[PDB]
Amino acid sequence: RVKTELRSALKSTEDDLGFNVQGLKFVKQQWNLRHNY
Amino acid sequence: HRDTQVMRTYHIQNREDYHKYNRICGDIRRLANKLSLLPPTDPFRRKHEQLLLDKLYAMGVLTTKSKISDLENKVTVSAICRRRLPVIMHRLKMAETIQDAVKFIEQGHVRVGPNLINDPAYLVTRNMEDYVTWVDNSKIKKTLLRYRNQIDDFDFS
Amino acid sequence: QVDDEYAATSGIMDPRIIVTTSRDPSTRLSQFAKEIKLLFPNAVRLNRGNYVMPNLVDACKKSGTTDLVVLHEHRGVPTSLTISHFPHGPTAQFSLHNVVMRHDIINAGNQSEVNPHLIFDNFTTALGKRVVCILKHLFNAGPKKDSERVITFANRGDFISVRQHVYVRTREGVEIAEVGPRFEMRLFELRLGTLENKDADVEWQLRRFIRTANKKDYL
Amino acid sequence: PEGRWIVSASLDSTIRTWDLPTGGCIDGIIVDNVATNVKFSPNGDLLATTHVTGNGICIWTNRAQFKTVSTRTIDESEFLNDIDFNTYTSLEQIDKELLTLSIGPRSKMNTLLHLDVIRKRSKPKELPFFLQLSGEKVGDEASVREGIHRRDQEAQKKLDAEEQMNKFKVTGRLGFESHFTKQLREGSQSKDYSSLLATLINFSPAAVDLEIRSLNSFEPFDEIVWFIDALTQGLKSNKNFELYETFMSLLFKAHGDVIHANNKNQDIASALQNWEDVHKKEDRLDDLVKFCMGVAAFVTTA
Amino acid sequence: FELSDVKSSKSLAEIYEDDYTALSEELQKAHSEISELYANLVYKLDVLSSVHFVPKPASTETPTISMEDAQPLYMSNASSLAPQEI
Amino acid sequence: KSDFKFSNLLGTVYRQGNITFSDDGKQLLSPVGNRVSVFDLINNKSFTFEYEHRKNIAAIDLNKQGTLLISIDEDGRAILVNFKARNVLHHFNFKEKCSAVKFSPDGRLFALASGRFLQIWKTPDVNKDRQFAPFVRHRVHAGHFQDITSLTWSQDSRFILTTSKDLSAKIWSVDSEEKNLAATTFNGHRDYVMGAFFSHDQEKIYTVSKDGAVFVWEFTKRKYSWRITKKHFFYANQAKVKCVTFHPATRLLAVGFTSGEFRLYDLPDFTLIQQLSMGQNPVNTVSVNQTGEWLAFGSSKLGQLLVYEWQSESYILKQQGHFDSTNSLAYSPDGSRVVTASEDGKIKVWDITSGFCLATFEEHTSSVTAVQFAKRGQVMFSSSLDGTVRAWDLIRYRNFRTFTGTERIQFNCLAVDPSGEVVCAGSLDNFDIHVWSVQTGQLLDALSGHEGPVSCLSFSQENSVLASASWDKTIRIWSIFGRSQQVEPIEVYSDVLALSMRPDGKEVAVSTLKGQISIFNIEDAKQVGNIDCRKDIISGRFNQDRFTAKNSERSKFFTTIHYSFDGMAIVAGGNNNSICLYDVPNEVLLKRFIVSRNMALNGTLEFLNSMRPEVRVTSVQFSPTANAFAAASTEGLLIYSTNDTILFDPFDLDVDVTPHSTVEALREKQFLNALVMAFRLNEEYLINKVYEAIPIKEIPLVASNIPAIYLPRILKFIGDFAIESQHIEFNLIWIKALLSASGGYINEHKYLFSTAMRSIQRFIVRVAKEVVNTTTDNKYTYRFLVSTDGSM
RNA sequence: GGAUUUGGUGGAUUACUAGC
Repeated sequence: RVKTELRSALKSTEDDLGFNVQGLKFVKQQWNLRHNY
Repeated sequence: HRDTQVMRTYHIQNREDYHKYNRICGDIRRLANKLSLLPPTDPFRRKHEQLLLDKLYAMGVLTTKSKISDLENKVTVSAICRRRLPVIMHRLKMAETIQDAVKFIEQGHVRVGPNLINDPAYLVTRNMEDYVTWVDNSKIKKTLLRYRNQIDDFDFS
Repeated sequence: QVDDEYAATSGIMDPRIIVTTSRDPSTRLSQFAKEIKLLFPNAVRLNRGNYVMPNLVDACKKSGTTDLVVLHEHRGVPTSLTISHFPHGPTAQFSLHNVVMRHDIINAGNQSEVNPHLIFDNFTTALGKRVVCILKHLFNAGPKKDSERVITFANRGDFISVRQHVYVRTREGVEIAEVGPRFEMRLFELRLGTLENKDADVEWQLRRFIRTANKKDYL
Repeated sequence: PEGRWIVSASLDSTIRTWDLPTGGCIDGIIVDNVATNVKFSPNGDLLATTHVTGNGICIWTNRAQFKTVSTRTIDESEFLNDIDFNTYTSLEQIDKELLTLSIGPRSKMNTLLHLDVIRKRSKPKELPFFLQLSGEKVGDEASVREGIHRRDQEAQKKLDAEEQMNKFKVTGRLGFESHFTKQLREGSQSKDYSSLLATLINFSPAAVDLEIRSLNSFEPFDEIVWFIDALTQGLKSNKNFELYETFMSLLFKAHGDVIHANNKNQDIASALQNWEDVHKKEDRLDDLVKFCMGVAAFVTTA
Repeated sequence: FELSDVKSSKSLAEIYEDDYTALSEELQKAHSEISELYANLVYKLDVLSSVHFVPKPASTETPTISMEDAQPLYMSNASSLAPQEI
Repeated sequence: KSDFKFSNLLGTVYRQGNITFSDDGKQLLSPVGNRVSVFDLINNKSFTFEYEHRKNIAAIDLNKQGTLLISIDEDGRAILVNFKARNVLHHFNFKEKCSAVKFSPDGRLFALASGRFLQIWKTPDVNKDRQFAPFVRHRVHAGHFQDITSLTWSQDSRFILTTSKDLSAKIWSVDSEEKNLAATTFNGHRDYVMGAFFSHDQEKIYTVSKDGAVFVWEFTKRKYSWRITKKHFFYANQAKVKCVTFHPATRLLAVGFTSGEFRLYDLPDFTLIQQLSMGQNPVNTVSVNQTGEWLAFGSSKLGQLLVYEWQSESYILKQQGHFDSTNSLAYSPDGSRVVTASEDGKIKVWDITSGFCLATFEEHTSSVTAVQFAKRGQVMFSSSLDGTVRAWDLIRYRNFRTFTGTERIQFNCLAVDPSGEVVCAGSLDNFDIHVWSVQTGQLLDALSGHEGPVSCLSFSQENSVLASASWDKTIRIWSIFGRSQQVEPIEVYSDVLALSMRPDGKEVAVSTLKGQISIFNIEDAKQVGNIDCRKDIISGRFNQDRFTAKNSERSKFFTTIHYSFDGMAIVAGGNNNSICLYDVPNEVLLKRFIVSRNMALNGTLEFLNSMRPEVRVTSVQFSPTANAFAAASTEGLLIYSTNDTILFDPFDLDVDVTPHSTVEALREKQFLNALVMAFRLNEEYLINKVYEAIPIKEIPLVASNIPAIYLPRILKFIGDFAIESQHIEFNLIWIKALLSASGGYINEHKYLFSTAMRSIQRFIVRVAKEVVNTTTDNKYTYRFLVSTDGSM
């Protein structure tokens, strides 16, 4: 009950990071071929 | 005959040795001159000869590093030709004369740190001037220790 | 302008000094070397016995110290004192007459030990400026503007009189009180070598036996 | 010299060659003159025998230094090629479950990864009869006070491309459809890409960036959906697990702009769900490495 | 700066062109001569000081390609900068 | 453990001679001064032949079949090595200086040009057994005003044409009957002709000259023979063609100039595709592959080899070797990363897996003396003679801080706190051990107390104690952490120039000037023992010497030492010709390695026949993987290894144990026995037979069954096998089982298992995590696309 | 019978394919 919760809690905050990493790269990249000379 | 006249006073192998220094000792002044033609408040120029006087004092061709006039006036070949190894063995009173020090270098009795040195014309840095000794177990470092009655053949001196 | 021996270090590096005692010290003066160890900062007290003056000098240039403080005594009353700057620097054999050790008085506490201000009075002579620049460099550089203990070196009547004081500043006046030793002090010879050397060049030497010996000052 | 043989000579006029692992003779030499001494070289090259008659020393050249030697007990006849030539080639793959890598160098993932950054860091670094001067530039301060080439550079930049095209005018004709797109096309029609993916292994890393960028992308999206279905059919075979995911990732740098804007198309997301239904199984090494890391850090340190 | 009495070789049209068009063009060529001479000095000076043979450091326009590439090269330039520093 | 072989030479990619691609073109071979190195572009691996070449390679010949490789030295010695065999089949001696040797397309005979004489010699069959006199010469041609500067071969062996330096060019057929077809020599060429080229059609002959003007010879009617049809001219302000390589099928011309500009032309259209300057120094030898995709240009002056592809603007491999020599060798915790210092001060990081440099560091203007790595992959500290020490990152390739002294002192050597807080350095000028903190770039303290300079400095990881090295013959062990500040001094007989710290943290290995290597304790001042190294050191007589090699005191000490990570062996190397492997308990050397056999270098020969650079090893370290120890030479960084394992090193054999018996166990299903029966032979192919055989369901049963004694040995085998093998999933279940079966035992014997832990956890970081992160990154991107709303 | 010193030649001192 200690280990499985701590895995499932950190992974739930590790999912929030990379879901925000891949999106904001995609926001940065999609501007970088729309408005880049 | 200035080149011969200082080849005798320091004992040089080839009479061309002098002008092998006097090409360097002239090349100091040619770098001194063009570094004098830069304007005085230039942080290149202020950095750059003090960068050089660090080296020409470590090698020991010039007596002080304060006077900037020495760099054209006291830089002589006879200044660079007395940081030669046999002169330094005569300065440190190792050999009796200056020809006799060439006789001991060529026979192989002198060394700098680990390795013995065999060219007579080894320039020696003022920093490296600490470390010249007689080569160990030599027949000339054995005779010195017999004079003070202080041999120790566990060293096989 | 600072002296030529002290010129390379002058403000840059802190001094580290050694207070050491003569030979088999009396227990009064072995206390009194500790007041010298406390009067300076960066001072350690190494008890001396069966050291020679070569191998205590030569094992100190090696380890690297600025200078050396050695004391002497008569029957518990300390009499003499030398400061000798190590990298072939000068030495100054001082005679010190009126001493009051700190351990005599009361258990009032313990000293401040913080960096002191100094007070040099009545040094006019060029030899007097030598004694300035050879005493001043025994303290760590750049004291704070509001450090609370001040060490006066006063020169009334050719006897350099040194006292240790603390001060606080009231609404009108400064009020002070005394801690630490009272000295009278008198230099009597000044070599250019260390106290090892004993044949170095004598910059100054107190001549006693001269028709005008009592007349001049700093002579 | 390596303890692998013993050569003994005896009064039966033979010279045998014993083999210490397998415990038997592998060569039997009947010499008519009996051999008194046999000595190898300390080097692995010469064998010297001395016989009973004759004066000199017979020197034998060792074929074992230039050729592998079978280890069979052939001596009884005169008088598992894994084991016989004592070398073992590895399996390509143990079982259908096990993930593998590609055969060959381990740099093929790394070079195929950052292919755009490396090329940007590999390249080298590098009037008019009537002069035109502004009023401020000349001695007209009063005119400047009341005063109120990028396009030319861009036009000049078009000229270099035009010049290179003019420079090369080869009349040689090269097939309209490249071998890749043709092998993609037969792969899709066949519905089996097993022959397609055998080509994608043997491309150079220089070819692969030129290839996956060269994918016909349009409203219908036929080539992209054909290519994803190659990679999903790759990971079902579990071979070359390193490379096929890098072929996957190289899409998203080259066409990740495209498949994002055409997300939730039912044709692309049919492939991508078929990707994710396959790609979920290969988390089982990411759950395997962390146990392999965190124990081995705990064991050696603590 | 000291004005030079000697007649300027450059004409009025020429001086304006220079204004119309490193630290200084003359001073850099002084710096470039004087470092080529110093590396010649270190070689000969270095050979006498050194107890082992030393090769000459140097032997003294189109695209230039660096023989050795500094840093990772494959890694992006942006990665080297720290997040805190942007 | 004992038998090492020369596995690899690292650094110095190109020294001198022709660079020729293989017929397949998969592997490119570059010739070093005394050896030939083969580079495989596809596998990114560098292989060097174990054979010495007695002087520097001047020419390289590769057979079209690839069975025979011939290298010609300046003396004219001929060495033939089969690429597959990697052994010298024959060593015939030529008697003059050789310029280039090219095998014929048929390969029946190889054309060789020496001076002004052209020779064709029948090539001995590789399959045929070795003979006393294999070399035979088919013919000799002496009709040249001057020796030919280049040799070119047609597809047929009938015509061989060599371009003379006089100006004239001659054509020679192979068979005597085809002499009447072509015997004419071209004339009127200006300057000198660098090379002569033949197109697929034999009607057109292409020639090049030193001036840079190119003339094409076309046969036509004025009964009519060999006019100049058209001239082609290359314009260079000061550049002159030095070496020219032409490929007939692709019609591509490679031109080498004194300036170093690289240009490409097509013979049919005479159009310049690209002009690039590889370096300021001129290209010496340029070669082209059959495909022509890869072109290799090497400059001898800069000693750098560069390969470029004409079709796509990407370089397969571009690198430059150290200009002089590598002063220090640094080994990272990961086996693959290697750091080498240089006299120039440029720092280049080599790779253990493939002999290429990932990056260079030009931060140090002065030469770098010592390069060391702290116990992390985060940074490496480099010591230089400039008087400043700069830390470097390997994630970002940048200085953190450049640590400097007070009064600007040179720094020889260096020591880094394993917990990377403190960097210590030592001089020749000052003899004070400066101590920097890693965070604050101030120097914390100037640890002093030596007479004479500090040679080396090292920190034992277990006790975090730094031991100084002095020329005063006294070894002083410092203790610098935590309110102690106590230094313990141990007297030594002669100047100690070598200091080695054992992994244990309890012993210190020294290399004094009397030759002798002593091994001290630390917690006590006494010594365990000393081992005597003055006799088993080979010393060279230099050319300018006046003493015998027996009684010179140049090289009989050791200027480096490094303990193995087992703590049982020392590898030492100095300014001598030899490297050693002393055993530490038994106190006897194991095997002595001669670094090089070159007359070109000075310190090689004990006896000359009846200044030049000295040959000496500078710094030696044993790798964590521990297969081989790299010694940094004059010729370049050597790597010795045991990755062959062609050696029968059995352990506990019974009469019952044969290779066949282990195979029988698999049929019997006794996995526990057939693994132990295969560990008794200690042969890798029986182990791979039984390691790959047994299934997943009895891996942990086998792991529990495996004895404690074989645990260190089995872990080492997994570490070397799993790096280049395709099985990630099967290998990791073993390392789960070995760790799972005895987690406490491995942890308890931390000292016992060091190489096994490092080797296993290079496999996990380098190849296993990157497969994970690509699996991880790909999964997140798919999640982002489905979760995100559709565009427009 | 024994010991010391020395003149001269030959063979080696890199790995053996014939002279013009």
